[PDB]
Amino acid sequence: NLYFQSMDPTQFEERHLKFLQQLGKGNFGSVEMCRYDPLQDNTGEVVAVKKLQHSTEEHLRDFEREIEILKSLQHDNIVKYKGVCYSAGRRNLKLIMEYLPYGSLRDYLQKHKERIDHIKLLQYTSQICKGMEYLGTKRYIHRDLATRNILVENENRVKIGDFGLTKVLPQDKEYYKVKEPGESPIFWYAPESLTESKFSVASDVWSFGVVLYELFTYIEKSKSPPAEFMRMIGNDKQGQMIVFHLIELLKNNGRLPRPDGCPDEIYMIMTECWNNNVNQRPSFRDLALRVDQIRDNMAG
Ligand SMILES: N#CCNC(=O)c1ccc(-c2ccnc(Nc3ccc(N4CCOCC4)cc3)n2)cc1
Repeated sequence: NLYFQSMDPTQFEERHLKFLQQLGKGNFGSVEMCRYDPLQDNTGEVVAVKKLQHSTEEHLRDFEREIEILKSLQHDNIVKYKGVCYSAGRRNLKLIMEYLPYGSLRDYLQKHKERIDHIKLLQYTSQICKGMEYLGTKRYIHRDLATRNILVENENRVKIGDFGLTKVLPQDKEYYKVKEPGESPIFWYAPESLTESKFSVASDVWSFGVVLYELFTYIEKSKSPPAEFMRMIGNDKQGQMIVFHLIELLKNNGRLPRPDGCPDEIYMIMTECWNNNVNQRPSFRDLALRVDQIRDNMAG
């Protein structure tokens, strides 16, 4: 009460934050490209600015937690927090982060295949694993690892780029039970997340396996996880029947197929991540080392 939490409301003043482009909309948020030009001279750093789509009270509280999460992270493969803009005369909140020019990895794989080969995919795989190792040191569970939430700085660097579903483990538990679910990315979820709403480092590893699948399908039309699972389940299914069949399929070892051209050894990594036995999934440290050894064992 007496003294409010430290914040720097003059770091990004709304009057100097200049719109450049709309970048995308999520479930609860919208992201713009802006230029922060305090010397009103048409210069300044380019930044990404996350805002809410629907500014209810509950969403604002969750957004504050997301901001605190991102601010606490400093790693080469995590999008860089810059600050907050308290716009509308300090009656609204916007999150300021660095701007990464090539957008989501999902889009980059579809739009920039000319500059992607397996070496690059393994580099991105490694970088994602290292960012996730770092999250684990903070006891953060991402809960939405997917190529749409990874951002591309350049052909040699990707970063985990969004944290809107991230949760902090309780002190005395190795899982977080989500007890207010909203929209769920079911085709990336581990079975125990689907059946018990339990999220953990190990369920992030499961989702990472799906990310690795996404990378090697090159975001090919008809090969995405939703399209492939729907083909396996039955394309005509609708509503909860989809979830029922997805759960039953996963529990009895149904899995996404090996992408065309994917090496057996990379598919093996995927299938080890997709273990119904939570404790048998590899760690992100195991995965980064294995991927970097594969890369390093190539000639050159
Ligand atoms: N709400 C919600 C879920 N999160 C986002 O939508 C989200 C989060 C972060 C960023 C972000 C952060 C830093 N840099 C960038 N760069 C970026 C560059 C290009 C594009 N696209 C280029 C192609 O057309 C569509 C936008 C998208 C983001 N994005 C974008 C969207």
